[PDB]
Amino acid sequence: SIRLPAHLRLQPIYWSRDDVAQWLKWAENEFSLRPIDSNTFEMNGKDLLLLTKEDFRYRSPHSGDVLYELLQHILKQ
Amino acid sequence: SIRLPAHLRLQPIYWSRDDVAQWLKWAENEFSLRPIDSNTFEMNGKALLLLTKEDFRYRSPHSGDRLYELLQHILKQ
Amino acid sequence: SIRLPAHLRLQPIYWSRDDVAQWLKWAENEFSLRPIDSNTFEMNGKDLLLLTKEDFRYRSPHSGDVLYELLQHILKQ
Amino acid sequence: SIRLPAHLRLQPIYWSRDDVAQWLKWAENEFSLRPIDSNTFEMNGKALLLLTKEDFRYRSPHSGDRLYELLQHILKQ
Amino acid sequence: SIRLPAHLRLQPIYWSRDDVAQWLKWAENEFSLRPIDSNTFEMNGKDLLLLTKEDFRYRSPHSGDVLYELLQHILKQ
Amino acid sequence: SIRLPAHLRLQPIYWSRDDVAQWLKWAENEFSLRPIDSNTFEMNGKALLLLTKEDFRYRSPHSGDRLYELLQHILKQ
Repeated sequence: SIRLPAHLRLQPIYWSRDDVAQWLKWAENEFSLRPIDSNTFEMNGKDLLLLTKEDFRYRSPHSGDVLYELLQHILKQ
Repeated sequence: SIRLPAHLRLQPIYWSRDDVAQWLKWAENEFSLRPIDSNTFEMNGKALLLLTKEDFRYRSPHSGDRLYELLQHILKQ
Repeated sequence: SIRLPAHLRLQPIYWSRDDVAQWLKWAENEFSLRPIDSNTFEMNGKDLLLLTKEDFRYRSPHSGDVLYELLQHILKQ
Repeated sequence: SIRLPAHLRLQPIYWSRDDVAQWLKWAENEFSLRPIDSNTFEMNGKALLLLTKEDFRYRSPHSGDRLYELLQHILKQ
Repeated sequence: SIRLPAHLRLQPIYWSRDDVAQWLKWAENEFSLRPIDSNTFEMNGKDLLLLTKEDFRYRSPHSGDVLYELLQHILKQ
Repeated sequence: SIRLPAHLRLQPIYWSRDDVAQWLKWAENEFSLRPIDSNTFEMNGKALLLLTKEDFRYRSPHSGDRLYELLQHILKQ
């Protein structure tokens, strides 16, 4: 399963700068990722959807790709 | 007849970050893979399932493919 | 029919690197395949069993799938 | 009712690599298929019998499927 | 109880380096042992039959004795 | 006779690696044995039955002898 927090139930396109932060915070706990500096993902959803797997790795060499695939799944659903 | 260590013999989604690491050390010896940083995949099982062959290979150029393949086997079994 | 050479007469899980290489050279003769470079399967039976048909084709675009089907056949035995 | 050239009437298991290419040529003519390169089936009959429909289809997208069933007919016969 | 692959059912004394490598894989599987590295036993049956339980212990701290007791039963049987 | 957990109702020869581990815990509660590290017996029942009193004692100087005797009794039941 996946189960996303209440607030993030909406399509990624409408996510606010803060939503994206809650999504990172959530993701960290859910998949037991190493904490990343949220100061690296300052942006809403629209632009986030414009990042390549490579941009994610840049902002987080440890969980970047997991975060990318995660996002890809949330959409594909 | 590929058999996982008994303590890991359950769906990867229930695997903890510790199980993943142990999954790794075991795979190295079980399949004679070029050594890798015991903690190269700091994440739990659910996250592991999100990665792609490409993702595995980036984290481990020499053993990533095989690792991906073992996980795919474990699941498709 | 298809009977393996004497010392390969046991589960591929027990096959060593030298056994795999021996398996290829025997396959070539038994099935009249074009020589395969014994530098493409630098692995043992357990590793051998994680490879997909596509992975076999990757090593050998011409005989790859034959070998893969040979393995499944021997496996079903 | 069809009937193979006298030279190929023995069971596929006993077909040489040369017999396999000859079989493709016979089939290409007898069934009006598009050209079939011998270098697509460099193997003897033992190997041929291991190939699945997809495998034929992979070697010949246009004629693969039909080559497969033609082989099947010879076998059941 | 203890059923060896037909191929390794000859007198241990006759086992080759490869036979021993095979026996180690069979044993790990048959007895749910932790992975055993074959480089710790780069020898044939003639040398294997000379080692003491303490030598197995050394070459393999976690399953050396099981392998020793196993070898004994194979001889007595 | 005694109160063996459900999973250990069968003959030790059929015990799985997990059964062994559970057996050790059961034994330590029943005979107030000093907590032993499961990492000491990574093997299944068939392997357990191949161990001698010295082998048991080797893995557990403190409770080895008692575990061996206890198994002989369960075995004799």
